[PDB]
Amino acid sequence: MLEQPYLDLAKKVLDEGHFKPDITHTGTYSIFGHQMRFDLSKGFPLLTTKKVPFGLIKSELLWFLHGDTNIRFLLQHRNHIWDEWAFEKWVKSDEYHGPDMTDFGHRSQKDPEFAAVYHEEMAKFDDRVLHDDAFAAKYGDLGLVYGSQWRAWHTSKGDTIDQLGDVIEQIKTHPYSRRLIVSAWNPEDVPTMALPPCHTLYQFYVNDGKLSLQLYQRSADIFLGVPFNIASYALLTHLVAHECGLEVGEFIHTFGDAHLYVNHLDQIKEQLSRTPRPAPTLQLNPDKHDIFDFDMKDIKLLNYDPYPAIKAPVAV
Amino acid sequence: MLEQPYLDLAKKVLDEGHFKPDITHTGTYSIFGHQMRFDLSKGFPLLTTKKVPFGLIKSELLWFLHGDTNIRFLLQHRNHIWDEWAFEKWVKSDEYHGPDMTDFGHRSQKDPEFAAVYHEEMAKFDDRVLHDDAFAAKYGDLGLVYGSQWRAWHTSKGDTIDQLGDVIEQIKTHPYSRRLIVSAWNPEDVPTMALPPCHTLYQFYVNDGKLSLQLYQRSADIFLGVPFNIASYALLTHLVAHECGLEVGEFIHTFGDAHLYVNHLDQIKEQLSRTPRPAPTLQLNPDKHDIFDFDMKDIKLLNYDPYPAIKAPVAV
Ligand SMILES: O=c1ccn([C@H]2C[C@H](O)[C@@H](COP(=O)(O)O)O2)c(=O)[nH]1
Ligand SMILES: O=c1ccn([C@H]2C[C@H](O)[C@@H](COP(=O)(O)O)O2)c(=O)[nH]1
Ligand SMILES: [K+]
Repeated sequence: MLEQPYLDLAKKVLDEGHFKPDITHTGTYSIFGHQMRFDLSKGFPLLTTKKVPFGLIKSELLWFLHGDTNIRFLLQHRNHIWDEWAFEKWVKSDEYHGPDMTDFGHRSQKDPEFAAVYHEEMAKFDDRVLHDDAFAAKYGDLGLVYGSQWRAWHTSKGDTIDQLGDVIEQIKTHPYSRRLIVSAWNPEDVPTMALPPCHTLYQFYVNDGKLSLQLYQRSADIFLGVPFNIASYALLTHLVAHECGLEVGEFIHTFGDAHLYVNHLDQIKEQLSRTPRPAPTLQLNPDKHDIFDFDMKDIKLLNYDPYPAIKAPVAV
Repeated sequence: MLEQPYLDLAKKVLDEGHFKPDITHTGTYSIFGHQMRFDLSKGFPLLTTKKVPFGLIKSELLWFLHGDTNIRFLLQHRNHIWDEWAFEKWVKSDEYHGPDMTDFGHRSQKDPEFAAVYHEEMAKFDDRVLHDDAFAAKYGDLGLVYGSQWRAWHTSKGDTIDQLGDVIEQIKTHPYSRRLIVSAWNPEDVPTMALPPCHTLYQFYVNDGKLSLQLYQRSADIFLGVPFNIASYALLTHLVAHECGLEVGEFIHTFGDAHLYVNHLDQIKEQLSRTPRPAPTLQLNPDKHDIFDFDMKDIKLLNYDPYPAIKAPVAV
């Protein structure tokens, strides 16, 4: 089946993944160097052995394509994947004058009392960003995240470079280029960042009128992250191919350090006992071609019939 | 055998490599996305089915580690791998007042007369760089090449960053880091470069006291380039592991666009009929540990018994 490479990766990590401790104090089982490809003409690689929220994937990817770096857009689409990173800024800023939120991550996980007060200052924060423009501009802006790295790379001369927009033109005028690359890794910023980009760099390739894309992911969470990671890039490949009038090819996903956090074992095993169902189909808007102007309704998934969602804890 | 992954790659390109035209007007057979690993505790992956000049590999790698960007160092070790790039600068500069060298590449290949006058201005040039300091500093300095990207990345604040030196310290103080990355790809420079780095980015990884390294190569010449490419990185892995007092693990080589130029077919087939011999052994200087101060005699290859060298044309 289409998603088999994912299940195979999981099994492999359980079979030969050596224990490797990580900063979160949790502990993982990892491997270094792995590659899996997906033939996109066979369907969309959105996992059927577990329910994955495509809406969250669409809204975040579009957020990226717009070159946006402000959470507000996401909150407007009920997407809370990036909230924590912004909330941190708020909590640490001197303008914050409320309950102490020191390491609200594991604390809210190990404390029932805190896991409500924390969930209050957060909802409070999300309200200010959505309504208070001055607040949104100050605390709702992440700064260095995919949207600005892809479309607004800052140069030494003080300008900005639209990597993605440029690369798309190169594909149109020089499809056989072996330099169709986009990097999110900047040696200058990396040491001062809280989370240096996981999806380090990707390359496009064209042959026989078909667009393929390879992604180099330096670190990956087999259970929680990868299911999303695959759909984001399999989707970007379609969008870029839509814009360039090409056919879709393969999505090659390359891993540096792929891992399973020890607290997800039973969950991954449970999923592995499920039998993949036929994959869904993607449907992009034919009358609209500028993918940078795309919006939710311009992308639709058909025939996604997944197994029930599987719950698992986070790693902290 | 140790080098089998290389032979397997070659066969695969001959079997399923679709024709894909390239800028050099030559024409290639390519594939997108491939990965091969080499267990470095089994020997040094220097091809035995064809003679490869290790000396050229040592001298170029050391040139890189020193953060050097001037050809002089190479010429002093009889290494002419980078000459053309510098020679171009000379020929195009107004200070050049001699025979016309327009596209001296294919011209020297399609003309017997020219393939001597060109080989004269070149030897002349190599003499000036080696003896004329002012000339060396002006024309012998490549500027943006691996040595400066690895150890002197220019920031917007006008400073310089030693990526490699920093990463080596991170390994020593945080071996389990999933951020042990070095990038040679800078979105600001790429569009103005004659040859954007082929070896785009690499990552280190540690487990059980063993250092592994994965390389992402965006473009590769299966016949002429890869045999070198493999030894350079299998060697850097040893040097970095020497410096950090770790054991050696695997060298994972990841390809974006791997290709065979149509004029190397008979040569690759011929090599494929040869049977790999036992791989050589590397030997680094035990009393010397600062790899940045390493020199030729500090690295030695033992038991390399290759088949005769195979001749093939260049692509232009
Ligand atoms: O899109 C994402 C974002 C994060 N992670 C995971 C990778 C690691 O589990 C953790 C980041 O830890 P570091 O690799 O930065 O050290 O988050 C993913 O798999 N995919
Ligand atoms: O170390 C190197 C340097 C160059 N090449 C090859 C790759 C391509 O054949 C050509 C560069 O063409 P572009 O990919 O830049 O377009 O040189 C290698 O394989 N290895
Ligand atoms: K980069």
